[PDB]
Parts: sequence; structure tokens; C-alpha cells
Amino acid sequence: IVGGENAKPGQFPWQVLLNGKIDAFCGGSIINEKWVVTAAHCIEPGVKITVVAGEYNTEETEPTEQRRNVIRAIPHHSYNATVNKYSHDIALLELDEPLTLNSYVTPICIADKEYTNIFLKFGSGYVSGWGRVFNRGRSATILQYLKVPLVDRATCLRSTKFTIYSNMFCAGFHEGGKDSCQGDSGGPHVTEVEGTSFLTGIISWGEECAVKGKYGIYTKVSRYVNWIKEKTKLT
Amino acid sequence: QCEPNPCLNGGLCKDDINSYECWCQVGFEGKNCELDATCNIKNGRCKQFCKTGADSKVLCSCTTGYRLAPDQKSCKPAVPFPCGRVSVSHSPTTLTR
Ligand SMILES: N=C(N)c1cccc(-n2nc(C(F)(F)F)cc2C(=O)Nc2ccc(-n3cnc4ccccc43)cc2F)c1
Repeated sequence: IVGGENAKPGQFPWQVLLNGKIDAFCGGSIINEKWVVTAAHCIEPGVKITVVAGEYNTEETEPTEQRRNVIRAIPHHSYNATVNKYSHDIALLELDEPLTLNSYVTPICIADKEYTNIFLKFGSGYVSGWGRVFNRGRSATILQYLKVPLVDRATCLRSTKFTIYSNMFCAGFHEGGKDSCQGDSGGPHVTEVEGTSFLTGIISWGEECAVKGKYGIYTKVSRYVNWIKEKTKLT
Repeated sequence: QCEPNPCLNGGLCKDDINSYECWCQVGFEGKNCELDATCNIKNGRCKQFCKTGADSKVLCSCTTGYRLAPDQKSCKPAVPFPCGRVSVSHSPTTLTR
């Protein structure tokens, strides 16, 4: 995460790191011990992916790590029909063997339609991940995090080429200099209300990273939330 | 202060020297626990989710994993490792200094 600060161990326990063809390729958020969740545009024909749970410094080997291999990988009933493939940038990876839940492996909270938006509209969220440290160049070995103020629809439209529909929302810095990035893709965007952090975004795309004038943009989980609620019901 | 209880609807009067308040309860709002509580007046006084209901009276509640305590506002973890809390910097009784 460019413009972030180092995260600290044990403090981000929903931060799956999605491992496949390239190693460090997408982040993910433990929707719970048996399923983790991620942007749909990390689902490649051919790759076979591996959630790295309790990870801290990639250049080294932590006792909290719990890899699984994705036993199957749903994306939403409306990902892309060959059309605009970053809209409902969302998806669930069923892990094969259930993760042992602990203080380094802990699911983030998925608050219903009406409330996830409310948390989302408190206007600053903790974005995290191992992605690029600088704009094209250097990836974060030891988990990076960053706070992001919500940046309004009207303005963020004003920084685009592309179509920013409603299943996404924009956020980052007006004065360019810090954002998520490629390699952060799929990582979390959560807001904490008084301890309990809730997920309100999948970190998605962005006309480049942390580029003064252009922002990075995120998925609007408000929408898919119920869907998430449905399909992970261990009960 | 508390002869008879100025806080009604069940609330509780911690009277003072000068003054007194009404520790209010659920369902209820305003000063002497007079008027109803509403999902827009301070979240409903629920700690996670405020809903309304058939009546216009409220209904607090929690995410999958937490359990609404018997006071009916605050949420208690209901499974060992609950959703979205950090747990290094709090066990057993520690705060991020
Ligand atoms: N700023 C962020 N938070 C962020 C997050 C993920 C990826 C990128 N990086 N990193 C890089 C880096 F490599 F340069 F570092 C490049 C990108 C990146 O996402 N390129 C990119 C991707 C998709 C589109 N696009 C825009 N609207 C669309 C509508 C439909 C389809 C694609 C659409 C335009 C783009 F610029 C940036």
C-alpha cells in the first residue's frame, strides 16, 4: 500500500493474502473460517489459488500462517458478461480445509445492507495489504495499511475516464500521494465502529495508483452483502 | 428527587444533591424516559443495529457471532473468536497504550 504505514502483527486478522500465478496477487477478507472473499477479477481461468491466512512479513515465515487452497471460487451472479469486468468486482473463495480461528485468523464483520452503507458513509476506512509500495514499483512484504477518507461521487466522476457505476464508490486523497494499488487488489476496506470493524468495500481498481488528481475506487458491499450473507451460511 | 420516580417507563433515578437523572431502559427516550426511542435518535441506543418493528418501538440486535445482552442494547461475543475485533492488544485485560 503506497503512502500507508507498516501495519503491526495481529492487528489485521481478516487480511487473507491471495496466492497464485505470481505470488502476492490479491488480498482477501475472511468472511469466515471456511470461506474468504475477494475481487472477482482475481479469478483466472487456470490458476489454482491459495489463501495465506496469518501472514505478516512475506520475506519470512510466520507461525500464524494457515494456507488453504481454494476448493471453489464463486463470483457474483453478475460479474462481467464480457462487458466492463470491474463492476461487481467481488467473489467468494471456499477454502477446502477450514481455517483454525484465532487472534491472527479472525473474520471481518459483514453488516447488512442498511448498516454497511452507514459505516461506509462515516468517511474514513482502513485499507490494508501487501501491494505496491510506490506507483509501479516495490511490493509490500510486511503488511501495509492506510486510512481513506470517502471522496464524493460528483468529484470522482470528475477524475475519470471510465464509467464509475453505483456498485462502486470512490475514495482516496484529493492531494494525490497515497492509495491502495495493484497487489492490494481485493484487500479490505473496513470501517470500525468502536472496536467492531465492518467491511465496506473490496479494494478494486484505479486509473493508476495514488496519482495526484485521480483516486482509487472500491466495490460497494452494501449491495452484495445479503448475497454474501446467504452463500456462506455454515448454519 | 426520586419521590415518586420522575423517570418512568421503568428507568432508574440516580438522584443527586442538586440534580438527578434517569437511567432510561429500552424502548424509551427523553429526560424522564418520557417519549419513545427512535432508530435515528442516537442509533436507538443499540450498540450495533437499530430496527423499528410492528409498533414504532425499536429492536436492537447484532451481527452473526455476537449476542444481544439481556439489557438489550449492547452486544456480547457469542463465539470464541468474534468478527472484526483485534485480539492481540486486549487479552486478557489490556488496552493499546
Ligand atoms: N488505485 C487503487 N486503489 C488501485 C487498486 C487496484 C489496482 C490499481 N492499479 N495499479 C496499477 C499499477 F500497476 F500501475 F501499479 C494499475 C492499476 C489499475 O487498476 N489499472 C486500472 C484497472 C482498471 C481500469 N479500469 C477503470 N475503469 C474500468 C472499467 C472497466 C474495466 C477496467 C477499468 C483502469 C486502470 F487504470 C490501483
